[PDB]
Amino acid sequence: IPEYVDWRQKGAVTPVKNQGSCGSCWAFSAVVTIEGIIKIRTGNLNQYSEQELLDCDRRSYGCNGGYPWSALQLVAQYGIHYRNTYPYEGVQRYCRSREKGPYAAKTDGVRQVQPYNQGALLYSIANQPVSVVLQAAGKDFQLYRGGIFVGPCGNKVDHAVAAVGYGPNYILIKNSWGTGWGENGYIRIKRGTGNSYGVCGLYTSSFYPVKN
Ligand SMILES: *CC(=O)[C@H](CCCCN)NS(=O)(=O)c1ccc(C)cc1
Repeated sequence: IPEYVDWRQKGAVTPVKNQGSCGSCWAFSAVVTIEGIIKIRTGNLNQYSEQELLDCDRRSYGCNGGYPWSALQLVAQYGIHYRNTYPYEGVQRYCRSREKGPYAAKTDGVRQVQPYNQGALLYSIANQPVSVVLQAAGKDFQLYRGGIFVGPCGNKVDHAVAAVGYGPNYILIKNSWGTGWGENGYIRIKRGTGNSYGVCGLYTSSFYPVKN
């Protein structure tokens, strides 16, 4: 369980993206999750469509609300297309999955990490990236243009992102905003403080598919 875990230089995460004026934190977080695992075994890095997840997942409320843990489940159940055969537009619409044709990616299950346990988060993040939530409605996290976020912030979780590494002290997160935020679309939050919930409630509820 290395002292350092970066999947970027591991060839697991692709360039950064933006959800835009679409409240669709959840579908993006997912595509990265599934994505990671998909490349971890096969040795093939891919960019899947979040747009599809939006238009297809009726359980989620597309362009403004969702469950990073429906998306995944969805995929495993059905599947998910490339981000070319289903590029992101930013507006929820009619499911094209079927109309689009044969799927391209399809997992083999979804599991959740025991909330409120850093030790647990890491491990999984060590075996493969994960979808995690937190407080973004933040007025500080909103302004982050590079650094180690300690706060201030709260325990009112409401935005989903992704963890793509950690250090002895900083946890790495991929944001669904442009590369005109944090440190090039990236933000480092601090771990090991005692805060069980985890600063910004980053330890509330996390997840991930399964792959054979
Ligand atoms: C996570 C997400 O999509 C939310 C909106 C949820 C709304 C539920 N009522 N917004 S966001 O945090 O991604 C966001 C998007 C655009 C901007 C300018 C700020 C934040």
